[PDB]
Amino acid sequence: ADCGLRPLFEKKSLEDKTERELLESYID
Amino acid sequence: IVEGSDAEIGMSPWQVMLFRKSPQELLCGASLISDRWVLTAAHCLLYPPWDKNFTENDLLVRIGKHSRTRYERNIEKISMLEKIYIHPRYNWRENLDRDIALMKLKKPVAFSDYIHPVCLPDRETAASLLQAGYKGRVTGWGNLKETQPSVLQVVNLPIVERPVCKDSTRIRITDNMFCAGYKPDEGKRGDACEGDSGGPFVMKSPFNNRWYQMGIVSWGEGCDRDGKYGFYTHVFRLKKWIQKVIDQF
DNA sequence: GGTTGGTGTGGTGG
Ligand SMILES: *C[C@@](*)(O)[C@H](CCCNC(N)=[NH2+])NC(=O)[C@@H]1CCCN1C(=O)[C@H](N)Cc1ccccc1
Ligand SMILES: *[C@@H]1O[C@H](CO)[C@@H](O)[C@H](O)[C@H]1NC(C)=O
Ligand SMILES: [K+]
Ligand code: NA
Repeated sequence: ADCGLRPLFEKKSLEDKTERELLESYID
Repeated sequence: IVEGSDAEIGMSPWQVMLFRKSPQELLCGASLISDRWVLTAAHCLLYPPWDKNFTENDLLVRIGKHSRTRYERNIEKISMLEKIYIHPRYNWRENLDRDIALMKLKKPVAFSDYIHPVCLPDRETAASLLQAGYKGRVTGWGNLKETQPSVLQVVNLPIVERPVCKDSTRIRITDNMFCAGYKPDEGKRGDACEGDSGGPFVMKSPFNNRWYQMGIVSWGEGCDRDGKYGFYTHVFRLKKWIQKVIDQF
């Protein structure tokens, strides 16, 4: 149901330290 | 994990540790896909060339962990296995084709800030995200170099196009595998390594903010070598088998 | 404490 959403990150509107690298690979 | 860094607390709450009962040691990674089901690499359970052949009673899974070695009291959950399910067409003789296995826990695990299932991808999500040059993320407690960490490691790596994967190895690649890693002069490095098998290769969807497990750490030749790439079991391509086992058993 | 208790150094490090 709520797979894939992390309590300490997504659920708290917080980014982990390297996830932006992932999202950049999609858009530079 | 080679050239990664220490995972943050709760960064990978679907990361599972496959732990041998006797001797007491880490065997592999694995991932939490529901409160009762854990996905791993078949080779972590069955690999006759190394005289490896584990039963449900040889193993525990350790869920919620950060430290490699220390018992994280009131944080981790240690679960016994009810049953193990290895893909019937797992090809250990040739090339580890369909390097995939499901493990059914005896009791369901309670989710927590440290324990939370990852999504499995559907056709739409796999088409969209599983593309050369997009990056995913791999996690584990495996070796830091070709031969290790005190805590769970993470590294982010780009998916590599099938031709380059195929040309980088004499092992026969199949559509149930992808490879990932930087090209030799691409500016970064990194890889999974021994001990990271069964750990998840995940990608974050920029459209619904969820993490999807696209791959399972499966195999390589050495670790972090120039011109070589990590290989991963292609979860989406084996998803029908996953669904059949979970629906039946 | 901590990513967590407590006749609290082990049970699993310090
Ligand atoms: C079981 C896993 O920990 C491990 C993951 C290694 C990942 N390596 C890199 N560089 N990302 N897998 C293995 O060790 C598998 C199991 C059997 C042998 N093996 C290998 O990766 C061999 N090095 C290569 C290989 C031999 C036979 C069939 C396929 C691959
Ligand atoms: C693995 O071990 C089981 C017993 O636990 C045995 O039935 C079988 O011979 C083994 N399988 C292989 C492929 O070696
Ligand atoms: K303590
Ligand atoms: Na490489």
